Amino acid sequence: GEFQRKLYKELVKNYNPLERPVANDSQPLTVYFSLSLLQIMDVDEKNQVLTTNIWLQMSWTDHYLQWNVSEYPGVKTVRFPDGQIWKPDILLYNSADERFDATFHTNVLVNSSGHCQYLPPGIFKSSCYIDVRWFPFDVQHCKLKFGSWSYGGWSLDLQMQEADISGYIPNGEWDLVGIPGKRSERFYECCKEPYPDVTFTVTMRRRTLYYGLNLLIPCVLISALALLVFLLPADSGEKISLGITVLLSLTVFMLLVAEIMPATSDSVPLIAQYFASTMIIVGLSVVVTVIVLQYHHHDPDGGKMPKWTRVILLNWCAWFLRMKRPGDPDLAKILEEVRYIANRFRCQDESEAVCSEWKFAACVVDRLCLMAFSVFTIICTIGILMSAPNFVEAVSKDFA
Amino acid sequence: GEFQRKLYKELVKNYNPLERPVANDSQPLTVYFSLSLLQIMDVDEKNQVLTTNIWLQMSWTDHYLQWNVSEYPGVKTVRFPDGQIWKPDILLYNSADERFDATFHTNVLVNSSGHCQYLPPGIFKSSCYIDVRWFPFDVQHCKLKFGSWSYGGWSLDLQMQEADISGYIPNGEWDLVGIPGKRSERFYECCKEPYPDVTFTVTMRRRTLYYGLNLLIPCVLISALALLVFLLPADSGEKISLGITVLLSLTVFMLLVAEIMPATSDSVPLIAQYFASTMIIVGLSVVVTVIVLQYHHHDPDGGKMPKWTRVILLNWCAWFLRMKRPGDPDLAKILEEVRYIANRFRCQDESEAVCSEWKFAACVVDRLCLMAFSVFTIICTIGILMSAPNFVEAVSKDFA
Amino acid sequence: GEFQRKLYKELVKNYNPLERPVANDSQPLTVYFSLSLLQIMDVDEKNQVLTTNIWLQMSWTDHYLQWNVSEYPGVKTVRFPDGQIWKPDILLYNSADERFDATFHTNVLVNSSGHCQYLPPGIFKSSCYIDVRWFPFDVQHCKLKFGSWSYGGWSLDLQMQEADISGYIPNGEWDLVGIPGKRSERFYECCKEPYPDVTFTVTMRRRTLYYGLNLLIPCVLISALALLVFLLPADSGEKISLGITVLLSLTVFMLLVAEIMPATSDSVPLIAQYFASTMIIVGLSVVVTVIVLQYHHHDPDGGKMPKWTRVILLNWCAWFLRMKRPGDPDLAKILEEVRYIANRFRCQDESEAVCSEWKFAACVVDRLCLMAFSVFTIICTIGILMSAPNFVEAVSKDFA
Amino acid sequence: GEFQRKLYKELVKNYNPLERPVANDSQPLTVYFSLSLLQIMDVDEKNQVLTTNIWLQMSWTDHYLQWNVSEYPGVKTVRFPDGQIWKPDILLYNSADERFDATFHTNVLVNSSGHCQYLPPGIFKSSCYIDVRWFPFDVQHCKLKFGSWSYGGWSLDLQMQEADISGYIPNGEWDLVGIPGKRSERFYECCKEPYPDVTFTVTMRRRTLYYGLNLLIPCVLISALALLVFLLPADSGEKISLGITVLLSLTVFMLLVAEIMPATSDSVPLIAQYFASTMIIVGLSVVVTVIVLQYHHHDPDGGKMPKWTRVILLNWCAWFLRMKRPGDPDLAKILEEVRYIANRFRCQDESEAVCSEWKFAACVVDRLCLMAFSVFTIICTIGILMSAPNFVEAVSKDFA
Amino acid sequence: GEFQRKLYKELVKNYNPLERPVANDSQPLTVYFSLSLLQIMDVDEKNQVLTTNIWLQMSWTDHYLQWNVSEYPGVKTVRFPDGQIWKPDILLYNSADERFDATFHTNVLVNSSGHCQYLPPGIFKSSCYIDVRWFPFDVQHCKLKFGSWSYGGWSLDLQMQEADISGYIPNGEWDLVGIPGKRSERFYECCKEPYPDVTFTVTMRRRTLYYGLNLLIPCVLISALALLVFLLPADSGEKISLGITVLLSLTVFMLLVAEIMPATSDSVPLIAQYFASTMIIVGLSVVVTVIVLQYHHHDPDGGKMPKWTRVILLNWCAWFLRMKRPGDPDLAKILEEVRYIANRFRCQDESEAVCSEWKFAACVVDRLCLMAFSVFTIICTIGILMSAPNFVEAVSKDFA
Ligand SMILES: *[C@@H]1O[C@H](CO)[C@@H](O[C@@H]2O[C@H](CO)[C@@H](O)[C@H](O)[C@H]2NC(C)=O)[C@H](O)[C@H]1NC(C)=O
Ligand SMILES: CN1CCC[C@H]1c1cccnc1
Repeated sequence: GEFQRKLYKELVKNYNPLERPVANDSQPLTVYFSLSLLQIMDVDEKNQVLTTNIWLQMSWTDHYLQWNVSEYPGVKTVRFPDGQIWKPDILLYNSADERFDATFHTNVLVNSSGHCQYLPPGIFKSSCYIDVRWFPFDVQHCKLKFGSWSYGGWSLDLQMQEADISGYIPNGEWDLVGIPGKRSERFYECCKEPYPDVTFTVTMRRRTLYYGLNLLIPCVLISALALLVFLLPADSGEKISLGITVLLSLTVFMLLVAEIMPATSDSVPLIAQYFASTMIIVGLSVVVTVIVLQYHHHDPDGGKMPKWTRVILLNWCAWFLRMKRPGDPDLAKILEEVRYIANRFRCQDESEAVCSEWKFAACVVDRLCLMAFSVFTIICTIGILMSAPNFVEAVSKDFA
Repeated sequence: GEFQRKLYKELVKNYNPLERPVANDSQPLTVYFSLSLLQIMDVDEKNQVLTTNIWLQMSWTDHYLQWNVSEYPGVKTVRFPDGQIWKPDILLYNSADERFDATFHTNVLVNSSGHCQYLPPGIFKSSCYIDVRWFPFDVQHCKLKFGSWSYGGWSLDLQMQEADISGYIPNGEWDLVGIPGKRSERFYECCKEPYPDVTFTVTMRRRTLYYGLNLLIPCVLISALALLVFLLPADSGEKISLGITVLLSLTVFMLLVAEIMPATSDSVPLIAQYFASTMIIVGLSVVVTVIVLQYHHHDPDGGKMPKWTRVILLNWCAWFLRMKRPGDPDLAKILEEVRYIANRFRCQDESEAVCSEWKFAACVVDRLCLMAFSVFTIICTIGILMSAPNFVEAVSKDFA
Repeated sequence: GEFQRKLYKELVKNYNPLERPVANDSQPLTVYFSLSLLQIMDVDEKNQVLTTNIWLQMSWTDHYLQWNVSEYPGVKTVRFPDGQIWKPDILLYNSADERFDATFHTNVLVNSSGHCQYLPPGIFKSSCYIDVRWFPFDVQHCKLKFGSWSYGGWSLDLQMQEADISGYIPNGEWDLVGIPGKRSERFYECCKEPYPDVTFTVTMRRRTLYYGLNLLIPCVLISALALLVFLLPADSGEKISLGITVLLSLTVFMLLVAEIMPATSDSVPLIAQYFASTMIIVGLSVVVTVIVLQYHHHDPDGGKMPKWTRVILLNWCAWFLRMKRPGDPDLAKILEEVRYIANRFRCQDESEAVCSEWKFAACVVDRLCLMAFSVFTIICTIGILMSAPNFVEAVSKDFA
Repeated sequence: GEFQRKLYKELVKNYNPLERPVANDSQPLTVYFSLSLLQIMDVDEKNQVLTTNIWLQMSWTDHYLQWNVSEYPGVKTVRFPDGQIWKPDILLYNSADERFDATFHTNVLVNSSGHCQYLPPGIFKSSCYIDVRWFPFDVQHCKLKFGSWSYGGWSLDLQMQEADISGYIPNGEWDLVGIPGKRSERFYECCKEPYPDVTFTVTMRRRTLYYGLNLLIPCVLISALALLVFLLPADSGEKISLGITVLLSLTVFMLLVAEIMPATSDSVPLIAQYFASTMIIVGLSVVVTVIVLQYHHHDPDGGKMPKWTRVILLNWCAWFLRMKRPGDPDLAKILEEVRYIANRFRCQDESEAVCSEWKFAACVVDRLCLMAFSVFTIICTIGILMSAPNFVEAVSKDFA
Repeated sequence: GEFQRKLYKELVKNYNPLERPVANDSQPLTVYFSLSLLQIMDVDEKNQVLTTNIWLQMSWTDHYLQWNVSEYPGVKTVRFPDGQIWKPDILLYNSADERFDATFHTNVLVNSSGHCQYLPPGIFKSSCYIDVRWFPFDVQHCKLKFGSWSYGGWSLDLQMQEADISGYIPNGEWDLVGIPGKRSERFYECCKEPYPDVTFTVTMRRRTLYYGLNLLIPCVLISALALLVFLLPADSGEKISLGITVLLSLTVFMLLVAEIMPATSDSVPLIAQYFASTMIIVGLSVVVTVIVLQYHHHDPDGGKMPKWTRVILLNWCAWFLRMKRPGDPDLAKILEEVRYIANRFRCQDESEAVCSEWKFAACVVDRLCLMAFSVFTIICTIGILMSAPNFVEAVSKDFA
């Protein structure tokens, strides 16, 4: 329009985009900085970066970009692209993107009284400490630090407005507790100008249904299945294979969780120590199986059962476990000849009776170690799982 | 051409690219927006990102770019590159790309009466919610929200037009259902002026032939082969090995499944329920195998058959499945010896009879659990696969 | 030199890079387009993306860039960079790159009579449909569509020239068959003027030596190894272990090859059919092994075979396979004892004979199943491999 | 303000950004260069690339950018963007990014007496040698070489200032030791003028808690578990299965470690030596198990124990490891028959005695090899682990 | 400085960056081109690309950029940025980067007599044919072609200077043999002007310590381990498991080796044929083990030993292998009943002999096939390893 063209010609006359738009050069410029969270795109534990979709909000006043709306009836708002007017050089301090600035340079909305409005969008990548001590029952506090790179406090003082969460798109994995901000001042030793900056702390809680279904319950079931070696009879000849196969499956499950864990050496993860305890339990079960197999295949005349072992296992353990114990010249030549066979059969019977005791002792040890290992596994799993804080909150929210 | 040179010189006289080209500055400017779907490239379920290839279509009227073809006999249309003509700042809010705007800036073609056309191509990466509750039989809706950034409702009247799919290239994995649009007006915390936008919803259906033939049929076959542990005679020593190797195969199959799905905690996937059911069935089969093996190797003279187990197994169950049960001092001394031998043989005979009874009981239990597990597996698989909606239509389209 | 400087000053004056350089504005401008294929960089079957290194060849005539070499004795040609002279806006329609244009903008060489020559290079990524029906004996055709974006038929008369492959560098995996071109003009829903375009179809054949030696021969050899389970004597309890280990290895093989193929549900690939048939063969071998083991470990005095089973196995099939089937009162008291012992031995001998007859029946079944499975494996492999077209050509051109 | 506007207009009058701001041309321009390390983002061992977040600090004196504060009461400092004033072209020589420069060009702050400050941020990828000889117990030094490109020693006088680490953010995986700098000038084949440069050496130490808990301890546990093969009785058939499964479980660990580490062929890594030692130990254990099994299943009547073997094993070893050592006409015909039966029984008893002697020899060999293998494993593990120069430091810092 | 200010003002007056700075327009401009290699960043056999860090050296003479030093006493050099003076358009013909040009545009140094220097850095990703025929023992020649894109022989005379490697940083995997270069001319049919181009060939040698320690040694060790099945007694029942385990292990070796290699069909790699030979040897060992198990478990009544098998195995191979071959009415009724038992025992003793013969034959076969396979594996491995050229060179330079 005629009035629009005339005003656009008038405004850019003698305008210097390198100048701070203030009436008094000795006074700072009040700039209001805010934020508008849209969605949490990705949280990467290994690289320790956070990716979010954010609309920034910067607002200030311009002394030169003013006009009387009566002389320009139709026009009430003008718009300028990047590079034609002065804008704050607000940057994200802790950035992980290749190019240090990720915002998209849109237009600037200027009212009739000299009020500007800049809302650039972008996909921001920032580096924050992602603790994995209580994984998967985690709560993370990631920070976003914004501030003017070059303008100090005598020139541009930053003010904070509350972050806008309306329009947030919920994430499937993470639950947003909140996002509170804070305006802080820095005092350089040179001078006496406060340096205002705005920091936003995004606090989120992981939803643990997926991990509980895919990593914890299957490992619990595999460890419980590993307990069956103490129920298999020793004559089957399959006791070792079960345990070693369970150990191999545990190694595979270990690599599965290792490929998603950061290499940080700050603390021992809950899942890591839980896997370690389960693996130790399986190994001890394998050792006990080896000992039981040694007891079962004992040589009948390779030694005598120790008195201490007898009084420990055969009677006391049976009492505790309620396991009952199991169980004419030719005439003389013919006589000696059949007596030899009778004595041989008697010796064989005695040897078998001796071996039965060793077999019973092996069975008793098997049952006792089954009981002990089941108790140990239950106690260790319950304690390790319950040690984590907000575990009750996590289970109540996710699984119910 | 001389006419082209003269018209190009005239058209840029006192032309401001920052000015909105309207005759009356109080009236809005009508802009028509539409899409042109060319190809669906990627549907990343893990990252919830959709990649498409579309041509945006924008049309409006420029008041200043008008001329009479009588004075310029040859030229009818003109083309202006980026930076020399006014263009709407329409961009995608759902953008998941590093650079927020992913369009290729091309020329703007203009009428002899001021009608401008703008068809910029580009590959768009948006973020839409992907539902995995019914994978691989899911239907996905993904939204694309287009609208002007710094221009309010009182400046441009964004008018929606029906999307064009006349040049769509069919995808081998996703079947397009449609792409309708809706134009709505929203308020924002920034300002006090409504901001219109145009949203297009892309509806796709996943073809299930590949996922079926590569995921479900092998699982069915392996789970069915796991049932062979009940037909294997206990005299062999490979039942436990069979069970554990099937468990390992299912574990690797589950890992391959888990490495393609998002880590959401909003629902339990159908494939996850199926895999859990199969794992539970195989685990209980292994437990039953352990029980049967312990029954078969039951040492005689170490406990009699309980009456309850006797009546349940050897009397009732064997009836049910129509399986039957299997089936002079020298002479005095010599007589004593042969009597001893005969008595020992008689005791051996009664012991082996008891052993045969125990083995028959083990076989009966094996047959019972074979039948029960077969019924359980069939029912569970059928129910889990038929629970999902549109399963019949998916099967029909992808197979028949 | 002075003459070159003067000519450069003269040519630039009054020139407009926006106008179309034609003497008559009502006549179209003839532009010749051609390709120069240099290398095929990658064929991504997963993303259906083809990467090539080519040089575009564009040539036209400029009316305003003309001079007489007599007035400028030294200079014969001039070079203008991007943005200083008019250039056609020819770009690839079906681009798969984030930047829709991937051409390095070079200088434009100009005649002394107005002929312009443009040779921009670039690394082009194109989205072409890849058919995996006959993988790895398939032949692929990928299209490259070029044409002006904003210039219609009445303004820019595009023409086609045959592609140049004199500088082609052979690829290790893909063998080039040819690259023809076709020029056509279409109508678009935007406008009512035809828009011509030039399409180049790249036809190439996949070399099969690597895929053969790394996918087909190992599978054949391992299937033949799985066929060896029928020669194992039943006493050595390793048949189940052999079969299940082969099945596990082959599931691993199938799941590994599944990663280098698209998830298109358009057809069942040749390799998929091959591995499915091998799966069924090995599973049926395992089932047969279970049946044979069940027959071998039969319970004596548990029900004799049916006469039908006897005549089928030990009579007909044994002859068919040419197998030979194997095979004073004290005096009275001691007489009774010895008679009892002898009768017990006789009963033991009868039971042994029955067990041996069962074992021979099991061996006969084993031999029959070995023969049948060998025949089936050979037939299935040969049929599946020979069903694919171009198999003979691929073999005779790669292996021979 | 009016004063700011006038000063900005005055300062850029007759200014030339291509000119070096020195009052006297024959003298160099002193520039002070320093660093500001924020955090260490990534250390890629396979690609040998270090990624850091740093701020450069360059300060120099400009002769033309001076003004009197009394004439401009408000403004005390001015700021300029890129292109409008002269800046040093200081680059990182050993860059690894696709773009050779990764800094983000910010504004330049100027005194009222002409003192320019430049603090451009960026994320820098630099290629530095990575030593994996003592991995994980290793300390790495990575160089960062900065310096002007086209300015020599007679034009630019680079001066080094100590690096700042007050803003450092500790990294979990790596522990920073220090960052000293060094300034030196070199000669290049291009030119006959020295070119000074500043090199900062970042020295960091790897924290070994994660690797210790995830890599070494499981390997020690599985290696110790492999020693159980010498305690199993030879009657069972699981020794070879145990050994080979342990070998597989170690092979996959070696696979993962080789995946983690680079393919440099300048030294044998400590973890590689450890894995080779474990491989050799397990293989030798399997060979010993095979030998012991061959000794156990010795055919009686098919050979005799050599005198050397007898004296070596059955006496000296049995003392050393303290193992007990286990071990009328009709009348004549009847007499002959019973004599035959008893004679065959005697022969069977002699064969059984020979078998028992062979079994005892096998047990003695098993025990001796268990002792020897335990000693070898412990000695080798301690020797390999203790050779790291900073093993004591790692143990006393991370674990303690 | 005032002098350099006025010199910069004077030099750019009436300067056109579009023309060749030659005093005579008809005389070609001589340009000297060289290269300075610094690092071999990466070699990608799968993608057939080479990544290097390189400085380019271009030198020419500018006619218009001359001045008298006595007129400007303090100025001896001037520096110009991109787009301000004429520069050769030298490009890399066979680049593989997404952007065809991968150099960083630095300043151009001009001396007082018009001599220009240009040293742009960059990381170049070119494509070269990598031959994996003799992997790991490889020697690769990768080409780098540089030339002017749009300048002929009457315009540019591209001379050559030898490459500079004084600043080369040794790589940990590749040994730089050298970098020769050639200056080649191209003659066109149109014109008699040569078309100079400079190509540099990079000759590299792969250091084989890492590959020979991570691929060769474990393969030969596992292959030697696979020979223990013949030393294993057949009563253990684990030969099949050992063989099948080892085979399956070696597949997870061949597949993971093929993971890192290009899919070319130009030749069969040495590592591929070595792996194939090893797998074939293991498979034949498994078949022989099956045959030996068939011979061992031969029932005594299932036929008679073939005469040829007798004379061969029991005599010839036995002597050759030096294996020792092992080795009133009541009276009548009692007489018959004892003679029956005596005859039963006699028949059992007679039937044991043929079983012993079969077992001895199986042992002979085991020993003979162990002897054969031991030489087979050694011959195959040595021949395959020593077939490659410069294997002695690689060994002497890496291991020794
Ligand atoms: C132009 O836009 C700005 C937006 O901030 C207006 O400033 C606000 O105006 C309302 C109405 O009086 C007040 O309630 C707010 O307190 C003002 N905000 C501030 C920071 O002052 C401004 O008034 C508008 N100018 C015109 C002529 O409408
Ligand atoms: C020190 N610089 C960097 C490498 C070469 C040298 C240089 C010399 C002249 C022009 N450009 C660069």
